[PDB]
Amino acid sequence: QVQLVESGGGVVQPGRSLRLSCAASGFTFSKYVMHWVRQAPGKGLEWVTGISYDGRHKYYADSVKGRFTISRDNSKNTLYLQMNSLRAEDTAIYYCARTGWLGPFDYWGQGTLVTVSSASTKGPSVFPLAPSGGTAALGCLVKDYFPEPVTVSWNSGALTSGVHTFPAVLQSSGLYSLSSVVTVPSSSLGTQTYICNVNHKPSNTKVDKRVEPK
Amino acid sequence: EIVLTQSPGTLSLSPGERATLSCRQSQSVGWSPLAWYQQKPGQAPRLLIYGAFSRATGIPDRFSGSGSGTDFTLTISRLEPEDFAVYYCQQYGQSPWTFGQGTKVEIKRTVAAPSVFIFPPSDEQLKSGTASVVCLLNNFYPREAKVQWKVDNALQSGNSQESVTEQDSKDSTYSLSSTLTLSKADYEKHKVYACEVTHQGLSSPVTKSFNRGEC
Amino acid sequence: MHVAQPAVVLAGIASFVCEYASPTEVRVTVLRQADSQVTEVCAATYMMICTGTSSGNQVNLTIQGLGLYICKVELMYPPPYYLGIGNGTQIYVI
Repeated sequence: QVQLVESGGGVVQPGRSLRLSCAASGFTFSKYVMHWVRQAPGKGLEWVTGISYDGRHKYYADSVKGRFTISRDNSKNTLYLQMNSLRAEDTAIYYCARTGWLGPFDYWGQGTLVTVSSASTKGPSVFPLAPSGGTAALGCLVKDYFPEPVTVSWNSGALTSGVHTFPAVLQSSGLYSLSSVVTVPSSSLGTQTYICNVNHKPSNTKVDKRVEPK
Repeated sequence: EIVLTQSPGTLSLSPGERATLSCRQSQSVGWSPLAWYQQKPGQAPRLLIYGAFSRATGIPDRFSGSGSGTDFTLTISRLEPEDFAVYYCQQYGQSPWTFGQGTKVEIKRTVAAPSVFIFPPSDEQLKSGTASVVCLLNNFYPREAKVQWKVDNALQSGNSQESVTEQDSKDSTYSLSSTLTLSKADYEKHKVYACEVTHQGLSSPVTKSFNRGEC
Repeated sequence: MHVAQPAVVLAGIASFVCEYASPTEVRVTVLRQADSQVTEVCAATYMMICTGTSSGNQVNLTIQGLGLYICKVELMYPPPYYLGIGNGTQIYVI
């Protein structure tokens, strides 16, 4: 049973440095080429760097050459990625991958997330999205928070049906925003109150915003 | 540097149907160090096929690969529900190791026009000096949609961001929000705010709008 | 890089030539493919059970003490790394 477990990801300020580790087990680590592969949010797979069996040969993508360094310790059976001169576009999930003896990447770790940001901790402000056919829509705008994530429920969890909580977007400010919406029978607006329950654990922000039809 | 190009960008199929995915590489290598990977949302990639046609360990029979030279194909003979995911090809014959841009295999369903709603900025928000205007396209299929903002019929550019849900696990639709961000001062210079939506399910593009200061 | 090896060889010793099209450090591996599994028979690095001699862009590989035997050649340095995997050699010991 092959296992690869990455660690070391987190929030890092631009220009600074971060070291990732990949702890391997279940195979003779020394007998395989190892790689780091990354995936930026919403994007595809990009090979970053690889290292030969013995650690003597290191190969790098142009996108990271001169900024990132790969190494391995064949006694600790660990792969390392030393990331320097970090940039916003280095924000990605970083996977450790083993090269099978016939060539393909035959085992992958679950990945560790690196977020490169100069932003500081901030809770969101929560604004109503207030409500033409038989269906009405309302929601909450969860604006200007860092880091991810925020959670959103409706009526403490009792309203789940027609709820859509969108993925967060990274704004040019460096803070995140998202919306959560729900569609309901337009008649239900006269008998039901709708409260969105927002939580941003990183800032101990808890907001229960009632959304009132206008 | 070997470049891989996949086609189509999205395949829309139902369980039990056949999936054919294409991958073209920019040069032949004299052999086929060509692999296919599956990636389910929130999960790491998983090797399916290597050497163009060889199945990785534990991979079911319904996955097969073919091709040679520059032209490779992944076939899923009869799709199972767990096969709706993104698929990447890769060449591993030389550094830099390179991937195709991926093919999404999504659940097909009948066309469904979005229900469109427009939301004015809250008064609470305007105290902060910023107006967020939100347009919601609810439960539509297929995923392609065009959202255009207009302000006093002035077509907007560069001041909006979109977010899209993943395919709904009950009804296989998508929903999308578009948020137009303006300063309070710009918002109050204008009266009519319009979200215009073009979609496969819409005979005529629908426009949803409000006049600032009405309710 | 394409790697050519004989499709069939008859043997307790069997020798076969493994040829590649290199575009200075080479790593040669012989893999035995049994069922859907792969074992390492032989490995060595040269810098221009088993006996390997390098004559140009080919290696003469002699196995002894005797399936599909896959010849694997890697250009390690200077970069790019190149991998070549032969179609495999069937050896008949009788």
